[PDB]
Amino acid sequence: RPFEFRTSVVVSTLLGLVMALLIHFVVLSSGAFNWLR
Amino acid sequence: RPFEFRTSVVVSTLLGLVMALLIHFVVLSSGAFNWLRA
Amino acid sequence: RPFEFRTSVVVSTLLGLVMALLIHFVVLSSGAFNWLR
Amino acid sequence: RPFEFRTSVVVSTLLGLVMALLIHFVVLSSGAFNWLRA
Amino acid sequence: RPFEFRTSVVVSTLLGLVMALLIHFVVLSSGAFNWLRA
Amino acid sequence: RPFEFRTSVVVSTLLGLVMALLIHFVVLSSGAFNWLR
Amino acid sequence: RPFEFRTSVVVSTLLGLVMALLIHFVVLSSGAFNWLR
Amino acid sequence: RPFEFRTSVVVSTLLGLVMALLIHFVVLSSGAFNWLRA
Amino acid sequence: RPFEFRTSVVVSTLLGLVMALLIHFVVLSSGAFNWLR
Amino acid sequence: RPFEFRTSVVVSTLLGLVMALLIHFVVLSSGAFNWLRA
Amino acid sequence: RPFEFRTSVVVSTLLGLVMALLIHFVVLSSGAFNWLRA
Amino acid sequence: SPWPVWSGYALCFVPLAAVILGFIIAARFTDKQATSAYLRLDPAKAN
Amino acid sequence: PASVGGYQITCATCHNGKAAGLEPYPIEIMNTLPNDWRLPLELDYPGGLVVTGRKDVSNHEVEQNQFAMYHMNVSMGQGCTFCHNARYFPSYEIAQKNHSIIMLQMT
Amino acid sequence: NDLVPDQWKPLFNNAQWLVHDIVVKTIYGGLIIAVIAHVLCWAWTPWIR
Amino acid sequence: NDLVPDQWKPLFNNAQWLVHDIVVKTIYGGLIIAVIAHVLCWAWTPWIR
Amino acid sequence: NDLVPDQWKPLFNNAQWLVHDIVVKTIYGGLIIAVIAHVLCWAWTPWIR
Amino acid sequence: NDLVPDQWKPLFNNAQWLVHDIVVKTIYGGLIIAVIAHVLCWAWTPWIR
Amino acid sequence: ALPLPSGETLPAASAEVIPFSIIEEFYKRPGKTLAARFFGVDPFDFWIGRFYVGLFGAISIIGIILGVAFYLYEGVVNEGTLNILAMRIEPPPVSQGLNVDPAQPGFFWFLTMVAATIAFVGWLLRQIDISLKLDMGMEVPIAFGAVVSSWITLQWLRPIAMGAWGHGFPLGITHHLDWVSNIGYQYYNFFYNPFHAIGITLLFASTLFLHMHGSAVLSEAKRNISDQNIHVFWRNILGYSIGEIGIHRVAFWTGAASVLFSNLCIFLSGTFVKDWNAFWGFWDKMPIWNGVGQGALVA
Amino acid sequence: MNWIVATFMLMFVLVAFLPLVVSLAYTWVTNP
Amino acid sequence: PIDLHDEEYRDGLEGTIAKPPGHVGWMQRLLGEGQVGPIYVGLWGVISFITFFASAFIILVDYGRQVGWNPIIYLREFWNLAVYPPPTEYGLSWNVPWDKGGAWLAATFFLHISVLTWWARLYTRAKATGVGTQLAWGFASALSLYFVIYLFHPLALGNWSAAPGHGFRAILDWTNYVSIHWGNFYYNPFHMLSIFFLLGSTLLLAMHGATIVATSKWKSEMEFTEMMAEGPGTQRAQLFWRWVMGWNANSYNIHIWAWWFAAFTAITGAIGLFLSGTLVPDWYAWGETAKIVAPWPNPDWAQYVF
Ligand code: BCL
Ligand code: BCL
Ligand code: BCL
Ligand code: BCL
Ligand code: BCL
Ligand code: BCL
Ligand code: BCL
Ligand code: BCL
Ligand code: BCL
Ligand code: HEM
Ligand SMILES: [Fe+3]
Repeated sequence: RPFEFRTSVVVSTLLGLVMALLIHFVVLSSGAFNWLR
Repeated sequence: RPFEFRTSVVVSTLLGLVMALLIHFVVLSSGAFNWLRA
Repeated sequence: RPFEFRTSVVVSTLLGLVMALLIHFVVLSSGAFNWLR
Repeated sequence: RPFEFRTSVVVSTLLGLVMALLIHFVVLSSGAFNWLRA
Repeated sequence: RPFEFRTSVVVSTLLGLVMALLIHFVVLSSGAFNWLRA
Repeated sequence: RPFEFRTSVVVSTLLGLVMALLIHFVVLSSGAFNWLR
Repeated sequence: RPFEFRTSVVVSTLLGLVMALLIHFVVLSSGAFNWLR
Repeated sequence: RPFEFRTSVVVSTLLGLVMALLIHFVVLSSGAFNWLRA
Repeated sequence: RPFEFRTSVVVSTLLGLVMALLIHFVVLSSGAFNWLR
Repeated sequence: RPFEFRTSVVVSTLLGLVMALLIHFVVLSSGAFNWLRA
Repeated sequence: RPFEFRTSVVVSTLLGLVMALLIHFVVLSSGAFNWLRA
Repeated sequence: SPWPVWSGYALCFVPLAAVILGFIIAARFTDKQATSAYLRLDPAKAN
Repeated sequence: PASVGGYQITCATCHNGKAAGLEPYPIEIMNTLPNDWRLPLELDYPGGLVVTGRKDVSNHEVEQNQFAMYHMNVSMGQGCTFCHNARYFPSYEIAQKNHSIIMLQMT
Repeated sequence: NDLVPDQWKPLFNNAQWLVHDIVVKTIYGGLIIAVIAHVLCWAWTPWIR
Repeated sequence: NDLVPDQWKPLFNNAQWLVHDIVVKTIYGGLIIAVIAHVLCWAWTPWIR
Repeated sequence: NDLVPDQWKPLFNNAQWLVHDIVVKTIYGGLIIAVIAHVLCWAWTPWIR
Repeated sequence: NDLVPDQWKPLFNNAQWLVHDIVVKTIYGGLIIAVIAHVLCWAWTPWIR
Repeated sequence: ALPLPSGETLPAASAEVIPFSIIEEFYKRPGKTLAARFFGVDPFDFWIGRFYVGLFGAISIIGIILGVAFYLYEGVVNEGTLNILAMRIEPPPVSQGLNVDPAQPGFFWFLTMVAATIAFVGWLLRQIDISLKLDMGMEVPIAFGAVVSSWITLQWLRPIAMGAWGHGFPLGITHHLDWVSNIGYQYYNFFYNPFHAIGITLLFASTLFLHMHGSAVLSEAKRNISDQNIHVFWRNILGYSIGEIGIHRVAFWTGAASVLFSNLCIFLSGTFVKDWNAFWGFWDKMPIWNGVGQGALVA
Repeated sequence: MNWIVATFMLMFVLVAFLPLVVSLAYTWVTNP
Repeated sequence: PIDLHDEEYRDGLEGTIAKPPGHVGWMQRLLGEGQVGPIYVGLWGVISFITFFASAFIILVDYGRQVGWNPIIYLREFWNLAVYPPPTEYGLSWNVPWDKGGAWLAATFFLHISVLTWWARLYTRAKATGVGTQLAWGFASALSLYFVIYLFHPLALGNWSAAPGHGFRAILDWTNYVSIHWGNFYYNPFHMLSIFFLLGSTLLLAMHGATIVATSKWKSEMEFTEMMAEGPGTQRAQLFWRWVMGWNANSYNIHIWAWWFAAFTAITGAIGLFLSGTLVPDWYAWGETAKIVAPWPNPDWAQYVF
């Protein structure tokens, strides 16, 4: 098969974690929600 | 066949992700949409 | 044959993508269309 | 024979592309044609 | 025989192209012909 | 023979071209002939 | 023989050409002859 | 023998040429002879 | 077994020591206790 | 045996000596005790 | 035995010498005793 | 405003974490390949 | 300010023991600069030599600024940090940069 | 390559055909969502003017 | 090269013919779309004047 | 070199003749378009004066 | 080394004797010319005074 | 199938598939370190895990732990910043001189700098011991000693020669760059320093040589070639092939020389020179051209 | 400036240059 | 299928010159080999030669014109002579006087052609010798940095003055001026990454050279043979680096490490240089807004005064 299961899981997990952290930090820094003072 | 399936898939995925990130950055940096506190 | 199909496909795709990106950026930076403010 | 068809094609194509790019840049940067807001 | 036809053709073509480009550049920079700019 | 025909031809051609270009550049830069404005 | 004809010819020709160029440039730059304006 | 004729000839000729050029340049820069427009 | 006793002991001891040092330093830095002048 | 006796002795001695040095230096520098010229 | 006598001798002597040097240096640097004009 | 800007976030802290993780992963896999079993000359015979 | 002192300007400040033939820009101080460079005394010095992030200037204006700054260095003997902090040149924190502004206006 | 059609037998494999079908359906759904998003954004704030 | 035409047999393979045909249709669709886009952009704001 | 003419047999191969014809046709079309573009540009605004 | 004198045989080859003679003659001529030039320049302008 | 070191699996020399355990056990040979020769015995002549611990390994580890503790204490306490990119660990003021007082600020900078020096020297000596146990040369110690001498020039020799001891660098992330910038602009045109230029040349040459060697070795790893293809390739381009043993010698020499010239220029700029633009005022006054020009072309 | 201490430190730096020179000399002396 | 004798001893164009190899002697004693050997010339390299020397001739003739054609002053001021680009006015125009930036444009064009033809030469000879083409892509990664410096950065800024002036002293001035213009590159994150990769490259080169030279008594420098089966020298090197820092590699991974260090250096430098002017006009202000700038209220400034 073209791709193996481990590669797909690794890429998906890394992308999800990176995007989640980036989005939380961008939203916190934007100062448009009144979150954490 | 001239090209393998893996090469096509990898190139397409990388190009799509990079283009999406670049377009989001360019659109949101212009400040012409009033998104997330102007 | 002088040239293989693969090399021609690769060169054409790269040239087209580079030209598209260059022309879009030149037009946007010219500031003569009222696009994205 | 003196030269292969491959080499002639490659050199001709590259020379044409380079000359087209250079001539376009020189003509448009001269500011003598009023193209994209003068 | 001292030289091959390939070497002569390559050297002549390169010399002609370089000389033409240099002459065009010098004539454009001199600004003595009223061409491509006031 | 100490030298071959190829080397002599190459050296003579290079020397002639270099001298001609240098002489034209010096004459143009001197500004004593009214050539090219 | 300590030296070949080829080496002697090469050294003499290079030295003569360099000396002629240097002398012409010095004479032209000194501005003591009224040559080339 | 300690040295070959070729090395002696080369060293002597180079030393003579450099000394002659240096002395001529120093005398020209000294401005003490009224030579070549003072 | 996936992990040895020695590796677990080493990791746990290092983590505990580093955490104790960090917590003491942070509490001293905060200046909220009136401790050690 | 998970660990050797000499390794345990050496590690314990190093940790104790380092801790004693650090604590004496911190207490001396804090200047909260009036020891060795305040 | 876990440790040899001569190894213990070397370690103890070196540690004692280092500690003595450190204590004299620190006491001198403190400048609290009027020793060597201090 | 106790927080950095988004551009600071990306340009500084994405490359730094990427470099750290990449270095650790590359070192781990290099060590794995190095310590594997493959052809070698016998040290007893080899001098 | 009174911190600099209370020194005044007199004949010897500019003449230095010569009746005439004064030499501003002597050859010994024109070491690294072009031999025909002079101070740009036709500008407004509160903002005359600003280049940082302007985006309407380029390396030529920076070169002119550097010529002026090295002249200011040579006229004293304290180096480029005498009036500046090298981490951020636009900063006004060393207190000899306002003195330099007053000196430039005087010149 | 039993499941591959006759036309695409020299190009595709029995395993790659299924993954290609998955990718094609994913791109179709993505295009539908992109068109809907673009229409909504145009209704919200035009960008050409 | 059984499916390849007689004229172009020395230059093409059987599997390369299909990929070439796909590229040709892609280029033709792109050219039509680009012509339309240029016409609308000219109707919106000329860049030569 | 069955299809190559008699004059150019020592210089050309059967596969290369077809690519040469394609290149020549492309060059002739490009030359025609370039001539047209130059004529329109001159009609718009002369560059020699 | 037939032409090389008896004293100079351990140092010189038969071929280097002639080149050495040429070099010696050239050096003698150069020294004579240098003496003449120095006398002429001194008669023109003394450089010690 | 026989697994190759590169990673190939080539079906079937005197080679054989040997686990790393046999090699690791064979080459131990304890009892040949530098401390054993001096004292007749090494107090720590064993391995803890994969590391070998010797007499100087203990000194290095003590220095490392103490230096890290002091660094964290100056930056978490006494500054109250809580982040590492805004810490600013300063030496004592220039007015204080060459003396150290625990009461005055800047004492923990002294402690950290001394601990770091001890750790660096201990690491160098440990490398010497490990090299001596394996019957190898002493090349890596020479390179690392060049680096350590570069450290000692910046933190010991220059402050002592200038005599005020405030002339050493703060140990702060993003903050030693402030010191570099201010020192470089104090002696304006630090580009015009000759040894700085030589060091930059050597650094760039080192990077280029590393890239060339990596490319050349990687271009022949997994191919059926005769081992002389690389030599023909390197003679056809640039007309010279250094060989197998010359490239590593050149790499080591260039790497050491760059740091040596850099520490030379920093020390010379500290004390014997004040301005690097005035250093070149001797050039145009030499009596071969001081009288040949007019106007702007004079001098 | 105390010129004795500065010259001493300069001598230490030039000493630090020495090991690479010794390595070069060793490589030249061997491989005849 | 490749005959090395043919690839090294052909005649004419598509062949080699300097066919009778030379010998230097001292390079054989110090470096282990001293054959000058023949050099290939194959129409990728004649173009490079001609274009590079055309550019050099233009620059040297402009140097001569700038000093009034005085050879003595030419030797006097050689190292502080330059051919600068056009001034900031008339940003990207080519209708410029020859002494006001006309020669710079022509020389730069010929230099671009020369470097591209050199890359083609490298690629073709790598293909013709049977080895891989890694060197071509490394050179591509350095040409990326070069083209950002000379072509792509002056474009998108609107002037030719954002490029170096073709001189020994002009590159240093360009570096200083670009640093002063856009704040401080000490606070440019991509400058930091490039410095990290550069210093790592130097460190790795020194380590590898010392390691191989130390174990050269067992023929550890024959990389091609060690990749087939390890020998005593490679085993000793692995054991040394395992006992020093706890992990090591083999004689194949270190080359990948070095290649990627150099490539990352070039790429990060190019990206940082491009990003410097177009998006962040001031790097210190950005660093202050990003909380990566240390507070500095009460300096001790006596260090920095004479
Ligand atoms: C600026 C005005 C609007 C806006 C306008 C638009 C518009 C208009 C569109 C989007 C689109 C998208 N927007 Mg937006 N968007 C806004 C604000 C946001 C915000 C935010 C926090 O504010 C977020 C998080 C998003 C997020 C997104 C994404 C959901 C989506 C693009 C996905 C993508 O990368 O496809 C590209 C991704 C890929 C090519 C990779 C796919 C990979 C798959 C998913 C997994 C494969 C795993 C497998 C193992 C891989 C195998 C190969 C490997 C090489 C081994 N938008 C604002 C408010 N947005 C687009 C959309 O709807 O797309 C459907 C779109 O057209
Ligand atoms: C506050 C409003 C903000 C915003 C804030 C956020 C934040 C904050 C986040 C998103 C996330 C996302 N946003 Mg939103 N978002 C906005 C506007 C948009 C817009 C838009 C056009 O306006 C779009 C299209 C999106 C789109 C998206 C998606 C790409 C994504 C959620 C789906 C997903 O991938 O789930 C797939 C996700 C998962 C499957 C996660 C599953 C995790 C499991 C359950 C474990 C959780 C952790 C837990 C502690 C584990 C404990 C046990 C141990 C494992 C043993 N956002 C606005 C501007 N959005 C989230 C995301 O995933 O980003 C990458 C996210 O973090
Ligand atoms: C506007 C008037 C300007 C000017 C602007 C330009 C510009 C701009 C260009 C030229 C070009 C040229 N100019 Mg003009 N030129 C001027 C004045 C002159 C004068 C003169 C007064 O003496 C002369 C002698 C020339 C001479 C020339 C030729 C060298 C050349 C056009 C013919 C040619 O080579 O066709 C041979 C050309 C071809 C065979 C090309 C064919 C290309 C095919 C059609 C594909 C094109 C690309 C396209 C995107 C492909 C799409 C599909 C994908 C492949 C899938 N110009 C004035 C100053 N000129 C053009 C050129 O080619 O320069 C190198 C060019 O770019
Ligand atoms: C405008 C008046 C200017 C001036 C402007 C120029 C310019 C501009 C040029 C010359 C050139 C030349 N000039 Mg004039 N020249 C001036 C005054 C002079 C004086 C003088 C003493 O006054 C002299 C002696 C010369 C002499 C010369 C010759 C050296 C040369 C023309 C002959 C030649 O080499 O043809 C040999 C040339 C050829 C055989 C060219 C053949 C090209 C083929 C046909 C292809 C053309 C391109 C085409 C698009 C290709 C299409 C197909 C694709 C390839 C697929 N000039 C004045 C100052 N001169 C030209 C030159 O250097 O040419 C090398 C040149 O470019
Ligand atoms: C300043 C006042 C005058 C002026 C005064 C003069 C005078 C006076 C003379 C010239 C001469 C020449 N001038 Mg002028 N000239 C002026 C302005 C110009 C302008 C211009 C743009 O304005 C141009 C283009 C020229 C051009 C020229 C040339 C036609 C010619 C020098 C040729 C040369 O290089 O020989 C040197 C060339 C070579 C050594 C190379 C020859 C190569 C051959 C032809 C081709 C084959 C090469 C072969 C294959 C190589 C084989 C070996 C390889 C290694 C493989 N002039 C002005 C108007 N000019 C000279 C002349 O008449 O020459 C006949 C001359 O004496
Ligand atoms: C105008 C008066 C100037 C001056 C201007 C010059 C210039 C200008 C030159 C000399 C040269 C020389 N000068 Mg004078 N010189 C002056 C004062 C002096 C004084 C003095 C004490 O005052 C002295 C001792 C000299 C001495 C000398 C000699 C070293 C030399 C001439 C002899 C020679 O080498 O012949 C041997 C020379 C040859 C054998 C030349 C043979 C050349 C062949 C025939 C080729 C000629 C070119 C031809 C175009 C080739 C065509 C075909 C192609 C090859 C295909 N000069 C004053 C200040 N002098 C010339 C020289 O060569 O210096 C190195 C020189 O160029
Ligand atoms: C004008 C008065 C100046 C001065 C100007 C010069 C200049 C100018 C020069 C000397 C040189 C010399 N000077 Mg005086 N000199 C002065 C005062 C002194 C005083 C003094 C105490 O006052 C002393 C001791 C000297 C001493 C000397 C000698 C070191 C030397 C001449 C001897 C020599 O080497 O001949 C041996 C010389 C030769 C063998 C040269 C032979 C060259 C051959 C003949 C070729 C000549 C060129 C010819 C064209 C070649 C043609 C053929 C082609 C090659 C095929 N000078 C004053 C201050 N002096 C000359 C010298 O050679 O310096 C190194 C020199 O150039
Ligand atoms: C003063 C009140 C401060 C504070 C100050 C501290 C300090 C200071 C420390 C802790 C530590 C801890 N804190 Mg508290 N802490 C506070 C508020 C909290 C809150 C909260 C939500 O409010 C929580 C959840 C915690 C939770 C915790 C735990 C994680 C931990 C203690 C248990 C543990 O792990 O033991 C596990 C540890 C052990 C089992 C160690 C056993 C060691 C043995 C007994 C040997 C000791 C050394 C020995 C004498 C040396 C000589 C040996 C020779 C052989 C003679 N703290 C407030 C803000 N906290 C301590 C800690 O250990 O953190 C890691 C610590 O140092
Ligand atoms: C002045 C009051 C200071 C302070 C000053 C110090 C100092 C100073 C030290 C300690 C040390 C310690 N402090 Mg207290 N300490 C304070 C407040 C506290 C508080 C608190 C809640 O307030 C706590 C919990 C502690 C707790 C502790 C322990 C971790 C430790 C003492 C027990 C120990 O290790 O026994 C186990 C100890 C041993 C088994 C040591 C045995 C040593 C043998 C006998 C050799 C002795 C040396 C002798 C010269 C050897 C000669 C050999 C020749 C061959 C003859 N301190 C205040 C702020 N504390 C000491 C320590 O050990 O730190 C690491 C230490 O040095
Ligand atoms: C030392 C060579 C030196 C440098 C370098 C330098 C730089 C510099 C810059 C980049 C600016 C302008 C930056 C901005 O955006 O404002 C600038 C401006 C001033 N400087 Fe300066 N400077 C150097 C040297 C010196 C010295 C020794 C002094 C004090 C005599 C000095 C002073 C000033 C002043 C005043 C200005 C303001 C210029 C203006 O506002 O027009 N500089 N310097
Ligand atoms: Fe290697």
